[PDB]
Amino acid sequence: RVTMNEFEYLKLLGKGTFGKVILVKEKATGRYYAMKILKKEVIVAKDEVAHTLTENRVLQNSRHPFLTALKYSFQTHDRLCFVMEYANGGELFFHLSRERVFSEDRARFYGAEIVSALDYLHSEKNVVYRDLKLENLMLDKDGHIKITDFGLCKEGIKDGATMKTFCGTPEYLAPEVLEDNDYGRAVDWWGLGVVMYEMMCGRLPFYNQDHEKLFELILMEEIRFPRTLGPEAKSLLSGLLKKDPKQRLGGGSEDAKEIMQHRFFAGIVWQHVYEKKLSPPFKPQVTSETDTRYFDEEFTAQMISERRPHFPQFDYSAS
Amino acid sequence: GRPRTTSFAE
Ligand SMILES: Nc1ncnc2c1ncn2[C@@H]1O[C@H](COP(=O)(O)OP(=O)(O)NP(=O)(O)O)[C@@H](O)[C@H]1O
Ligand SMILES: [Mn+2]
Ligand SMILES: [Mn+2]
Repeated sequence: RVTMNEFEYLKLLGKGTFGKVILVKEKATGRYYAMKILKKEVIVAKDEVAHTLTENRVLQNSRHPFLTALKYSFQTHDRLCFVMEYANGGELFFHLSRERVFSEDRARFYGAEIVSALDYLHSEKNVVYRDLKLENLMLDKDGHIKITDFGLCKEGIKDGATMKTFCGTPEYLAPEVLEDNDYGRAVDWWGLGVVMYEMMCGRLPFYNQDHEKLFELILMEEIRFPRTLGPEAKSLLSGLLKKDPKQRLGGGSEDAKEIMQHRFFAGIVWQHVYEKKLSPPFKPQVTSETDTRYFDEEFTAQMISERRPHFPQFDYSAS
Repeated sequence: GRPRTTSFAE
């Protein structure tokens, strides 16, 4: 029911490895969205079909206040398109680069909302996000967390069901993934550990610009914290960043509940988090809907068979 | 500031 013509392509938002994300206005209804446009030519050649298909199903089969919702997804003869809920506030990576550090309160707020989303994916959808990072974490117009980018998800993951695939972002990879032995939904909690370390300390817990040496630290090096950091934060970060996933906070059968119960999250009402009752400690100051203030200026300035097969059951529309 | 990261799969 939806073609390329139906949208006004207004402003470039980003440009990943496999395609471009454009800010769009719907002609029929006037509301704004973010479109992920992917050339089939690339997808098939660069063996990305599987990820594309997992990302499509995951958006379709999820509805959470902190996951970007999919409106439509359609294909042309040559292109694949995900029409998504637009995140006005930009990436967390944007704001943290400018501010160096977030306060512990601000970190708790983002942390909780990411926990709420990841709990839902695990317990209710049997998904593991696998690719948690500052870039994949965006803010909506109010300043609530939106997790986008579902290309690296795994489906059909229940209890201690395990995976083998080496994927994610090198800086954020859990030790068990780097060891190349099986891993479960606990990799996400490692990932939460890393992003929350970044938020409260202003750096990755382990860093070298050489992937191999990077992985050396992730496997070997004992975690270290800034001397400013409070006891509750330090304990949570220690617990999330345990190298052995069976010792990790979140690593047991109780999954997300273990982290929710944690003293760092004391006084957080988890139902109120899901209902968005909590006051976002930062409000994006976007004037209009087309205000791309919080997206890196490098992007937001530019003008506009077997290689191109059909994608069975790709097209989707919501209620 | 740290550089932007790129996701991957084997
Ligand atoms: N729904 C959205 N709303 C606003 N901006 C978005 C949205 N989706 C994507 N972007 C921007 O576009 C960028 C690239 O999109 P993304 O879906 O993360 O692609 P990708 O190729 O899978 N990247 P990666 O897996 O991190 O190597 C993001 O970093 C955001 O800055
Ligand atoms: Mn991404
Ligand atoms: Mn991705």
